[PDB]
Amino acid sequence: STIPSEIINWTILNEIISMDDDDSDFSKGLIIQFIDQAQTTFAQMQRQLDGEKNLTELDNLGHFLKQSSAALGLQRIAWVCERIQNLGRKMEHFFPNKTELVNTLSDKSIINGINIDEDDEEIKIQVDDKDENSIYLILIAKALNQSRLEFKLARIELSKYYNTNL
Repeated sequence: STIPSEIINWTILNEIISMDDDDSDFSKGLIIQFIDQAQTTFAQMQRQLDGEKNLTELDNLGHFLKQSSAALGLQRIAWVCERIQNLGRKMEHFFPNKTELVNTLSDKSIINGINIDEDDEEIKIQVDDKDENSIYLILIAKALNQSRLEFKLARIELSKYYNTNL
């Protein structure tokens, strides 16, 4: 499947533009909660990659954040989390380069002010025929770097539509 080109699904973009004051405050609270959730989630995935390397936990973490991001329309985060899930389940063996995924952005402008590697963490896991999990862990590490960028881009977008720094 292909990563969506828009950061926010148009369903949710319509709601944002149409919401009254009560619904807008409520949705803003949801987003603030999601931001704290995703930062906890990413840091738990990083600690796994650096420590126990439990693929089952990495899968559960991606499953959890796919749902919370998708419910807010943040479909690119959701797509990457789905890759992490399926890599953790050993059902995928591929994760696209950052240049390919950035190139799919429908709005070429949200990149140019940003260091897209700023939130990267070095991938220290080696391919090893004695560790059947090594390849999946390396691809999850790549996907986590993509996630952190998609997360920063989603925050920049949401900040524009809610007129405050989220």
